[PDB]
Amino acid sequence: PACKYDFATSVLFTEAELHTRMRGVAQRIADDYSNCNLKPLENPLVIVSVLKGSFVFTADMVRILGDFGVPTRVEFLRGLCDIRGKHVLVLEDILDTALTLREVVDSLKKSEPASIKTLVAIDKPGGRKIPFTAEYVVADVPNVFVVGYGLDYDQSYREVRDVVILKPSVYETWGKEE
Amino acid sequence: ACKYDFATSVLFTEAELHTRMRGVAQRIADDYSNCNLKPLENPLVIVSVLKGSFVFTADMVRILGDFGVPTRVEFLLCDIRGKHVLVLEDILDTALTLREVVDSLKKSEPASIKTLVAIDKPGGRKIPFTAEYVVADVPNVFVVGYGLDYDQSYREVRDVVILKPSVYETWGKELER
Ligand SMILES: Nc1nc2c(ncn2C[C@@H](COCP(=O)(O)O)OC[C@@H](O)P(=O)(O)O)c(=O)[nH]1
Ligand SMILES: Nc1nc2c(ncn2C[C@@H](COCP(=O)(O)O)OC[C@@H](O)P(=O)(O)O)c(=O)[nH]1
Repeated sequence: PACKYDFATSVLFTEAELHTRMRGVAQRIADDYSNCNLKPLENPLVIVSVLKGSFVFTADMVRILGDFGVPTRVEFLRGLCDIRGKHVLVLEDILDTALTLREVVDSLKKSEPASIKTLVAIDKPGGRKIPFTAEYVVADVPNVFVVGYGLDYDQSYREVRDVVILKPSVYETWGKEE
Repeated sequence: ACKYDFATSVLFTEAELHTRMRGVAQRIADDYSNCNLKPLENPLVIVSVLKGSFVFTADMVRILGDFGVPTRVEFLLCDIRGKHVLVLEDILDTALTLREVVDSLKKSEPASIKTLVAIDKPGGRKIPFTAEYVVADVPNVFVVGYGLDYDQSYREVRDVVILKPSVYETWGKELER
């Protein structure tokens, strides 16, 4: 068969596949935090959106979370104010070397929250520079460079609804920054 | 009878918004047809203003993609000189925010500037300002949902709703002793 995008070698996860998984994740999150007594305004779940591309994943997840009765409050680190004593769920579009999430988590602990967990959309477990495990993972991809669903190559292809493998010909031809 | 114990009524549903956003996307595609927009090289620079516009931005760029409009996003810049700029904002009221942003972006000499808002409140203007693209209009009422908040809450509400007056009153919890 052939690929749908002329800039991609293959499609790893469609928008439908992602959303389907995100409901399963949201179900578990709804169960885990059911004993935290989460309420809008009073005690909402503080969603920390790390990296610029995570705005697509964050926008979809919080609405799916809202369907499962989980009140949220967003902060963007693309912050560390008024999180003390509250629950913090760090959201990130992708995870491999785990260097980004590690520093953020260790930085949020300084403000001393009620709890802190991480939720990623795409996890590349074979890319770790340090040991790290996200409490919630939507999907796993091998060590290949992907774009779409917020993930970019030089600020492009974020708006792609599917997580696809970027063609090698694309990011070598665009190697013109010189 | 809307399914919201914290809202009195639903002004626009998620389905209604998306339907309108496709219609806007069709016009945006037609208008920027002579701009030669391509990924990487010359994409349409989306400038998302306000914190709660991330929901509207996330959906719109994907809908813009469906209609063949390549985009890159910046959140509120440099590297916009000579490039077409579309400024997105979740809501438009007094138009004090967009007026400042648009005028500030003009200093960087872009190819063109237009504005796209999801919810326009024409009767809330403190200064005159007209957006090129408007998804929906609402009268002078305070709304939440689709990125719009009340004290950082209710952004995750899929629909644009009017909060029940009991919400602010119960949230009158002034236990600051
Ligand atoms: N598109 C894409 N990006 C990747 C991929 N692998 C790593 N990255 C970079 C990532 C680093 O974060 C992970 P980590 O190493 O910190 O764990 O940062 C994203 C920034 O480009 P953004 O646009 O600001 O979000 C990948 O396969 N695809
Ligand atoms: N929820 C809600 N907010 C409104 C409404 N009218 C104005 N605002 C504030 C807006 C100001 O922008 C318009 P303007 O006066 O600049 O034209 O800014 C929003 C940031 O507070 P956010 O939470 O980061 O999105 C409304 O009906 N509902």
